[PDB]
Amino acid sequence: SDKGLCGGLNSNITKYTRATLATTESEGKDVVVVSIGDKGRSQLTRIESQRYQ
Amino acid sequence: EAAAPAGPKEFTEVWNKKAPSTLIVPEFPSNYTAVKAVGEGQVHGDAFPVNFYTPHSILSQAQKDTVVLPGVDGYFGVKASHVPTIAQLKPGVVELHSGAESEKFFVSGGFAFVHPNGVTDICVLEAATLDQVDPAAVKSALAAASAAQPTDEFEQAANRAAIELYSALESAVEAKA
Amino acid sequence: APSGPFYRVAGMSYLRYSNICADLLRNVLKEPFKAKAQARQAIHFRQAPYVDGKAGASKVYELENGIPKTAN
Repeated sequence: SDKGLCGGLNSNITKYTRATLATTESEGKDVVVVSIGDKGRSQLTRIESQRYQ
Repeated sequence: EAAAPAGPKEFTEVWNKKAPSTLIVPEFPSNYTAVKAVGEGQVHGDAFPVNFYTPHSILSQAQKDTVVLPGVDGYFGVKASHVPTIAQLKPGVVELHSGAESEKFFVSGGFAFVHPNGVTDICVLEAATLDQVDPAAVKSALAAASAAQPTDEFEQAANRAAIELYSALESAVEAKA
Repeated sequence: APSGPFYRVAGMSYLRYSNICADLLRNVLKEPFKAKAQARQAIHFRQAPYVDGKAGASKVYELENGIPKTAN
């Protein structure tokens, strides 16, 4: 989302990101992390920032 | 050739070994549709399911008996047990017939799939019916589109798409029934 | 340099091409239905690259008439 009175919606898919970004991680996969919404760049940097573009 | 046995079912038991155990598995877009491609059936005779779609609309999802699609080779028609087909469409008129009644949507281009079970899946972006198109300002921009010919190949492609769209639109506002 | 249709050889993707043909259809709709098709035509977002992790440049889209016809 953009505004942040959602109630843990932007964080529940942030943990579901790395749950998906570690299952499909199997052979050293190049990953570009993209966030749509202003509440994604503030929470994906905390979890996975070096492969964030 | 298929060394990655993927799928929604196989993703479940692999995700239960890397994720924390507190989270249920993410859903997939396969779980929200029952109409498949190789699922045998889905014709029952003369009228077949036509899922004519749009990003902002679902224009028809009931069955028709023949669909006239405007392919890039030309207009073709789809009967019940048509051959499987991935057809890229020109700007043209999709004609839906279920019998004596016939609705004509003029579409902007966008693919139309005939799946092996006989379901037709027309997938266009802007699908206006011919009741809400004007025959006046189409040539007002088509004569404009037949004028601006630059050496810029990006705008040359968009002017080519400008020409063939209004050329087929005028040709399908002259000969109406 | 690309090998394909006329939009693809000219560098244009299919998404910008088919939206151009969607943009130009809406310009010749009837006015009881042309202005409501202008709602689904507007593009309002913004983007920013992230090369290092926290810093990046910016880009703002504030279009109300459709996808750009010229080169991006």
